[PDB]
Amino acid sequence: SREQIIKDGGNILVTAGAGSGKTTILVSKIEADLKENKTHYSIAAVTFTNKAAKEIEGRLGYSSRGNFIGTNDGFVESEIIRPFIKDAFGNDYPDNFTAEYFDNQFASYDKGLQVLKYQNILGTYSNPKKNFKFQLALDILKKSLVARQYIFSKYFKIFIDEYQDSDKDMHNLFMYLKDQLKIKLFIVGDPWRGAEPENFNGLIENSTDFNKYHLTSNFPNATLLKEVIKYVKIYDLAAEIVGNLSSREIKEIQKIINELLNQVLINQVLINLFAKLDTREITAFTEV
Amino acid sequence: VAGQDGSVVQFKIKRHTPLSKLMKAYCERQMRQIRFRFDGQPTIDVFQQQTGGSKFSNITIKNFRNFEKVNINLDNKNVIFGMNDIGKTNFLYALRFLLDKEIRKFGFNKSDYHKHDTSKKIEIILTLDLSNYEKDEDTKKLISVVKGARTSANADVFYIALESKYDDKELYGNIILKWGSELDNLIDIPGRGNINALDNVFKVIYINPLVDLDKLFAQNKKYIFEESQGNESDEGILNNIKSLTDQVNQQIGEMTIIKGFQQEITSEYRSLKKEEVSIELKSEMAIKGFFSDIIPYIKKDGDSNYYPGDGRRKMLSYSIYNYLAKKKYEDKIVIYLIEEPEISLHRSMQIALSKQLFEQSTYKYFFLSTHSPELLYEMDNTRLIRVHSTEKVVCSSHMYNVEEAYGSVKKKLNKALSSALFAERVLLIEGPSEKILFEKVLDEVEPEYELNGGFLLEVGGTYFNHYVCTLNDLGITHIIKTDNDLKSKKGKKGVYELLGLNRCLNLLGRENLDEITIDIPEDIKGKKKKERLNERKKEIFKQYKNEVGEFLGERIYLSEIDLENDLYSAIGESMKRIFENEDPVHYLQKSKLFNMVELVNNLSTKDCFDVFEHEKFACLKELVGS
Amino acid sequence: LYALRFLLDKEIRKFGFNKSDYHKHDTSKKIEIILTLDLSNYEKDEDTKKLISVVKGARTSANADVFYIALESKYDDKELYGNIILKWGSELDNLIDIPGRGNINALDNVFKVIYINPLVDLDKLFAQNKKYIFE
Repeated sequence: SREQIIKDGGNILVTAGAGSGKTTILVSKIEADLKENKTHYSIAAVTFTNKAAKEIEGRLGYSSRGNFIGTNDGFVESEIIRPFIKDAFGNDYPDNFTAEYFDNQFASYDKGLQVLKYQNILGTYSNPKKNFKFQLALDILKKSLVARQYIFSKYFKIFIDEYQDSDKDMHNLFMYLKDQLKIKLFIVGDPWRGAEPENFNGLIENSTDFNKYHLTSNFPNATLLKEVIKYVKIYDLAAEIVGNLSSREIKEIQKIINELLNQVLINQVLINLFAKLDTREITAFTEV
Repeated sequence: VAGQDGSVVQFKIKRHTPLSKLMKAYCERQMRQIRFRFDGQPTIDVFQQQTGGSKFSNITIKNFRNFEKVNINLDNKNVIFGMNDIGKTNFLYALRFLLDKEIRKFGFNKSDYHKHDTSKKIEIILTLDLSNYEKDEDTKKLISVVKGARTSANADVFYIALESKYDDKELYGNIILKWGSELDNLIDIPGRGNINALDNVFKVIYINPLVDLDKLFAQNKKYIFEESQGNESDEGILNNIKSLTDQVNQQIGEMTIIKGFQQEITSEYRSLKKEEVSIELKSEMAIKGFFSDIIPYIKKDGDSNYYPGDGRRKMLSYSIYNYLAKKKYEDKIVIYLIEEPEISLHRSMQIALSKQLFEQSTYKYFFLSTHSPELLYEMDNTRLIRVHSTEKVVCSSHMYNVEEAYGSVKKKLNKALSSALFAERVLLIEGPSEKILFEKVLDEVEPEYELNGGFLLEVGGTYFNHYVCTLNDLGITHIIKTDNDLKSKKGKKGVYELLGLNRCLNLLGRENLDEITIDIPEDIKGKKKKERLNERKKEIFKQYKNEVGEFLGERIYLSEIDLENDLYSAIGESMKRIFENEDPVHYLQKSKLFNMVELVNNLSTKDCFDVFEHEKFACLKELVGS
Repeated sequence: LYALRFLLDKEIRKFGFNKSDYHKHDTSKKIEIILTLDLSNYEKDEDTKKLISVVKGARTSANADVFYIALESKYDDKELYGNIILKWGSELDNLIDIPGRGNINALDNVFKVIYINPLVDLDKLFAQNKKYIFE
């Protein structure tokens, strides 16, 4: 049910099924906590999909509390990386870089870190399993005292969804925000490129402090072809894509998409589209 | 160099010399944790890092109206007083311009610049302390808004600066707010439209003595009743009231005289203009609901009547402020600017307000501008800022605290000291007998000494340390007239401590002298015992003549024996004549209060001038200021 | 006339919007005041050059003819205050905030609103301008 999860204020594990209760529980719990807490503290809501971010924000509506609703990658950049990069790593490092993950991949941390200084742009990792951005954000928090002070003073609870898709690096940072920074966590995991199912499933069995709650159901790549199909019938589809997508990459993606609008040309554009980021899927695309 | 805890250290200054050696010497006597600041820029104040202290460290005002360049230390509770009324008012305005959005939005006129010289720029810098980050919730409120403007190196300090350069082309002075941990480079405070990030954290409540109560209840009644929850019973009552008010309007329309008028006035309106309208007489409250006109009523217990007493309404206006302070703003730092609360306030209510400001925790941060000593009767753990009478606007600041030793006499001590703060020269006497004599002598010699700034503060049974330290820090001249006393320790015979000498030595910072023993025969009693003690007092006074010379430099006048003996030297024949006694000094000491009054009654103008011009009573000349 | 003053006059705008300034006192609805300008006669009109110089990069070559100055305000139920945020740009869909420092913004440099009221004391009027008239 929902009543007992509202009353609890500690760390909560939500294991809703089929994705029906994800957004409904999040919005309800956020509203209850915001109205109950009269202090200066605010909440941060992080969603894998940028579309979920705006749809969540719409239901809370306008507010001057200073809450943060956005993507997981947008949270670390806006709250941790951009303001406190110079303090943690010296004034040489920049803070006007606009992260993109389709160019300038890094082999390793001891290679990704120093090249970041010169390029003035944030590059992703060639290996999905590890996320360079989040370990950099974790490194900044450990190194900068003001960054640690700001995070504790700003947020008292963090709302996270789709924790089953969370990367290992992302889980490491969120655990850091919990244990030594004493921040309440509200994660949601349904039973992303480098998704690590181990961390979420292992969290339920291992974490005794966390409270496990199950929400009733009623109360893979094909989904990334529906919106382009109806678009054929450009910013909306980017909102469905996980992460903050740079407008420079939009201009490159849009020429691929409009190329599709015979069967043969349909196949090769999906080949490079999958390369940039199924045998039955292309046949389904041919049918539609 | 002045310490944070009031400690003062003297060091030799050399020309063309770095301050690093002085900093190293001070650290060795007591480096990264401590910070050195001179006149608000990094006597030299010190910053002892993680200590229990106020968020507000100091404020610097430059080229703003009177203030050419003024640096004032601050605390959570600050009291500003002095003869310079414009200086006190402008100081409060400088705080409003920095922190109050409503005052700041108007910009700076040409008059707001010092000497109307628009070439010079206005600077108002407030320094804050963030060392107690985890202990203080208000520090977390500021840090959350500030975000990346801080630096981990300077995580303890923070600056909020206001700059303004006049635009001669536009005849306008633009206020630009900056903040940051480093004073050399401060970034602009981010903001959208009319509000900026600073307005989210700081709330300035300006309490003026002339505040309408119903006006005060008008704005806040909205919050007070929407913040609280509403159960089922309240909702039923709320709907029931709406029905009752609707019936009131319906019954009003059913009256013949009202129905007659609104029918007639409708026809009059129709004749005026052919419009299909009607006029109805309806009660304003019944249209807007009961909430529109609800107001508090003072109800005397046992009395059915409701009363809209002026003094009762004045005091209760503070109760609303107290009530709101508990729960209205839990998300921002609230600063109260209380200006002249004593205006049209009874002195008993002034003491009541004093207890609220200092004893209670309702007003965590405030700046109080006052002219009445009664508002300072309960003062404690507050910062006292005194504006000097000079037009140059000099401000002296002292952090007022009452120690645990003085806790039992705190009420009596504060009442006496509060009046002395509003004075230029304060003479510290012991009891009423000294006050009776000095008041008579000053009456015949300098009758308007109180007008010029003189004040006779009497202190008894306590060391002068508390009074002198406060008066000296505030820039008030203090004169001490005490007498050489010998006090016998309890349970020990024939041993006395130089209580009179020790008090003066303690003022100089020296340690107390050891107790001395005096051998007297058991038969020696009464007058014979007293004169033996006087002989020892005279010997001790001669022995420590070097220390007595030091006291004279510090405006400390120690009597050789006591005031009566000094008085006898000044007027011997006159005192002997009116006392009609062989030994007037012994008789005067028998009943000090009554005999001094009798002596004062029979004193002539010539005798009063003889006392005034005598060398022993040089304190009177110092108090007068000649 | 007040809607024009709120958009262009700094003195009126600095006070923000009360609850009464919203339609039907409905705080939920947001206030929008949009002024559309024409910059086609760029070389003929000197006043067009005055606006273009201040605007700088808020324009686009595709929409070099049309410009928008928008006033947007959403009431804050917590603070009981309606903040006025000015935006401008050549494209109506996306307008950037008008840059400014402190109390003044870039728009106050280009636009001057002189409000002539029916009753005005002559010497009161001459007092302000006698400074400029002779210096």
